[PDB]
Amino acid sequence: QVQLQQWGAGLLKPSETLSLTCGVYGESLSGHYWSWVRQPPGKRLEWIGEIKHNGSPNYHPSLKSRVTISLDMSKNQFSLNLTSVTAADTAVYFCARRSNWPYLPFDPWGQGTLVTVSSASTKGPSVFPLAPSSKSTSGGTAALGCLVKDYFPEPVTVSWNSGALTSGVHTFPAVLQSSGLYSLSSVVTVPSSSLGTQTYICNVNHKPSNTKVDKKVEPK
Amino acid sequence: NTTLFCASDAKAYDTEVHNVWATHACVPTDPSPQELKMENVTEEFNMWKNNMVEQMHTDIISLWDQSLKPCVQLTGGSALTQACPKVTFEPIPIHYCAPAGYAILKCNDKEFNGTGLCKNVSTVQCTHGIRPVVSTQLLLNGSLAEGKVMIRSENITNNVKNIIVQLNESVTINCTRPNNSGGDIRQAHCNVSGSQWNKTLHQVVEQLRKYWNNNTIIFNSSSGGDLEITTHSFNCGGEFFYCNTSGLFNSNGTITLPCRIKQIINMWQRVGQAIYAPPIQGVIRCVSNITGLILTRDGGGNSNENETFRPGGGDMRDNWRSELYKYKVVKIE
Amino acid sequence: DIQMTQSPSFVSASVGDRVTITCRASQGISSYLAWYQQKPGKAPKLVIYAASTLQSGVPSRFSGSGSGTEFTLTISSLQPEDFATYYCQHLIGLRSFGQGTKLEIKRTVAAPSVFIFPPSDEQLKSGTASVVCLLNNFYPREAKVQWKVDNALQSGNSQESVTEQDSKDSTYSLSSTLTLSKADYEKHKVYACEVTHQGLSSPVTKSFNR
Amino acid sequence: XNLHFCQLRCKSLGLLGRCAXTYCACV
Ligand SMILES: *[C@@H]1O[C@H](CO)[C@@H](O)[C@H](O)[C@H]1NC(C)=O
Ligand SMILES: *[C@@H]1O[C@H](CO)[C@@H](O)[C@H](O)[C@H]1NC(C)=O
Ligand SMILES: *[C@@H]1O[C@H](CO)[C@@H](O)[C@H](O)[C@H]1NC(C)=O
Ligand SMILES: *[C@@H]1O[C@H](CO)[C@@H](O)[C@H](O)[C@H]1NC(C)=O
Repeated sequence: QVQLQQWGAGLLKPSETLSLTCGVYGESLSGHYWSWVRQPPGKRLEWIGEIKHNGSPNYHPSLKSRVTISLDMSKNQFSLNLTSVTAADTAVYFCARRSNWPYLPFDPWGQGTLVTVSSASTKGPSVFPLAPSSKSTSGGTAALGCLVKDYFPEPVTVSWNSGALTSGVHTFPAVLQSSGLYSLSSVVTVPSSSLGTQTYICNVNHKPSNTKVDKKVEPK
Repeated sequence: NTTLFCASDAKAYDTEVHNVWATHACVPTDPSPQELKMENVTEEFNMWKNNMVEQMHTDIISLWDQSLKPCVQLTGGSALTQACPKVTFEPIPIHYCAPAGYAILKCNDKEFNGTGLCKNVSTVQCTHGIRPVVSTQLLLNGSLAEGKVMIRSENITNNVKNIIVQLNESVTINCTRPNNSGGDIRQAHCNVSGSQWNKTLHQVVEQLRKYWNNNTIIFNSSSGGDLEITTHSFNCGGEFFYCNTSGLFNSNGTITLPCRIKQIINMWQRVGQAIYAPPIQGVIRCVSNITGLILTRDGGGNSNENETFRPGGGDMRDNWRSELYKYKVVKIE
Repeated sequence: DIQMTQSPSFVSASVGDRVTITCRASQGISSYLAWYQQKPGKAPKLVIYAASTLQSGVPSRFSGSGSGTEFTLTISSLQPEDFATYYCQHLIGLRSFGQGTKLEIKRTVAAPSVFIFPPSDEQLKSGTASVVCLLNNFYPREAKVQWKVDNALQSGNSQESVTEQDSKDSTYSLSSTLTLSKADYEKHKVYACEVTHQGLSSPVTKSFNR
Repeated sequence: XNLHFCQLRCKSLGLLGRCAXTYCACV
C-alpha cells in the first residue's frame, strides 16, 4: 500500500510564499507523475500542476506566473512553491499521485493541508457561556453551550466534559466575521433533571496561541 | 487495423499552435521502461503499406488547418475565407501508442531497406519522437541512421518512385532574415558549412552507386514544376521560406542560399491555393538538423555513364514514412 | 477551453434506491473521464476511470458508462457510505473538474427544537453583545429565521451557520447570531427569534426580557 | 494536383507533367 502525507506552514500573510511538501512511503518517485490540486472553500477542485522527472513540470495557466513544483528524489518527497499569495489562494491543498498512461486519474490522495491567507494577527479565543434556562427547557430537554468568539486562524476543537459528554453535542462550523476574526458556537441538549446534579464544561484549545479554556456553563 | 492515440510532453500554458493542440489531443506518458526484445523471431515488415502513416497524415492536416488559418483559400473555383491572425509556430516531439489489445513491433536491424524479414524484433508501447516537419527536398529534425547512410524505395528500377535517403550525420542549417536598412523584408539567406557538406555527398554517392553498377552520378536542380517543389521550402515561425538549392546540387568554405518569403502558397493539405498575412517584423531565424533528402532519378536514357538525380518530394506522406518505417501494428492472438 | 458540467447539481436520495448522475463536456473528450468520491473534510477517492473501468477495491454496486460528451455513473443500490459529493474530471488538457454533484440522504420531515440564548455579562464588558438562536435536529434543510427586537424585524445584522447532515438521523442544525453594540443592546428590552419550517404547524417564537 | 493543367504547363518546357502529391511536377 501507498500513503501520501503532507506538511508545511499553513498560516501566511499577504505577499509571502506558500511552501508545502508531500512525502511518499511505500513507493519511489520514479516513473510516476506527481501532482497538486487545491479546493477553495465550498468550490470545486482545481489542478495546479504535475511532474515526474526533473526537467519538465506542467502548470496551470492562471498560476504559472507564480508556481514552482520540484522533486526531492533522495527522500522521496516533492514540494509546491507559490509566490505573491493573495486572499484568493485560500484553500485546502492536496498532493496526489499520477501514474503512467493510461492510469491518468489522481490516486491516492493526501489528507490535505489547510492554508489561510490573511493579514489578521494571531489571537486566542474568548469563551462566553450559553446558560441553560427555564424558557429553554423544551419538553424536559434543556439546552446549553459555549460561544467561542474572535480567534484566528482556524481551527478550534470543542469537546464536552473532556470527551465524556458526546451524545447530543453539536459543534457548528466556524464563520468568518466582518472583523476578520473567526467565531463559532458549540451547543448540547441535556435532561433538565440532570442540570442540578451534572457539571457541563466545554473544552476549547487553540494551540497557535497556547490557549486552554474550560468555561463551566451554569444555569441562571 | 485500429486507431491509435498519441503522446506529447507539451506544456498546457505555453500558447503555441503545436502545444495548444497537443495539450487537447495527447497524453504525457509513458509506462516505463524499454522495448521488450525478441530473439530468433522473424517478422515481415512493409514501410510502404503501413496504416500508421495514413493516420499520421490526417492528424497533421487537422493541426495546420486549426492552427495556421489562411485569410483566403481557393479550390475548384470556390472561395473560403476566415480570420488569419499571425501565430508562433515551432515543431514539437510526438509519439504514437497502441490501444488495449494491440502492440507496436519495432525492427532493430541496423541496415533495413523497409521490406522483408527482420531478425531483431521487439515491442514498445509507443513510437520514438516524431517532429511533424512539413518540407520538400530536405528532411529536417528527423532521426539519424544508426550506422551509415541508408536508401529506400518501392522499386529502385522504377523512375517514378521517390528514393528516401537517411543520413548518419546531421548538417546544421542556419537561415536568417535581417532587420531590413533600406532593404527587402522578404530577402533572407541560409548558411551551411561548405566543408562539412562536401563530405556527406561523398558518402551518399558511394551508396547511390553499387545499385547502379559503376555509373558516374551527377546532381542537377529540379526539372521544373510548382515553385514549392523546385526550391527547398519549409515553415519557420509561421513564415514560409523558399530556398534556391542550385549551389547545393551542382556537382571548403560556406554555401550561401538565397531565400524569399512568400504569402501565396499552393496547399499540401489539398489541391488549391491559399493566402496568409504578411510577414512579422524583426529577425526571423531557425536552426534545424538536416537528416535526410528525397530524390527522384532521371529515367529514359540508357546507361550513358550517368543516371542523374534531382530533388523531389511533395507527398508529405514520404516525410512521415521516412520516420515511421521501422514500426508496425499487430493483433494479439 | 474544455468545460465540465455535471447534472444534476444536487441530488437527494433514500437508502436502497438506484441513482444515475451525468457529466457533460462542452467538447468531445472520448473516454478520458474519471469520477471521484469526496466526503466532507476528506480527500477525493478514485471510483472509475476510462469512463467505465472500476478501480480495484471499488464495490460492484458501482458502474459507469459513456463516451464523447455524455457520461454516466450508476449506483444500483445505495448504502450509507455512498452519500457524498462526486466530481468528474477531464483527464487531459487543463485537467478541469466539474462543479460537483452532492448526494444527500432523503428522510421524513422533522420540526426544529428552538432555543434562545441572551449574551453573557462577560461579553458585554467588551463592547459587543451576541444573541444566539439554535434550531436543533430538523428536516428539510430549508428554514426561515427572523430576528425581532422590541417587536421590530432586523435585517443585515445577523449571520447564520448550518451543519452538514448528521451521519445517523440525517437532520440539520442551525445557529443564528444577531450582533449589536454594547450601547445598542442595553437600550432595548425584548429579543425574539422566529422560526418557520415545514415540520411546524406554525412559526415558533422564543424570547426574553433583558 | 490539377493533372491536366500540370500537363498543360510542363510540355511548354518540353516535358510531361505528373502529380507529386498535391503539386505539379514536370518529368
Ligand atoms: C557515416 O557513414 C559514413 C559512410 O556512409 C561513414 O564513413 C561514417 O564513418 C559514418 N559515421 C558514423 C558516425 O557512423
Ligand atoms: C520494378 O521495376 C522494374 C523496372 O520497371 C520492373 O522490371 C519490375 O517488375 C518492377 N517490380 C515490381 C513491379 O514489383
Ligand atoms: C536558382 O539560382 C540559379 C542560379 O543562376 C538560377 O539559374 C535558377 O533560375 C534559380 N531558380 C529559382 C530562383 O527558382
Ligand atoms: C527543428 O527544431 C529546432 C529545435 O527543436 C527548431 O528551432 C526548428 O524550428 C525546427 N525546424 C523546423 C523546420 O521546424
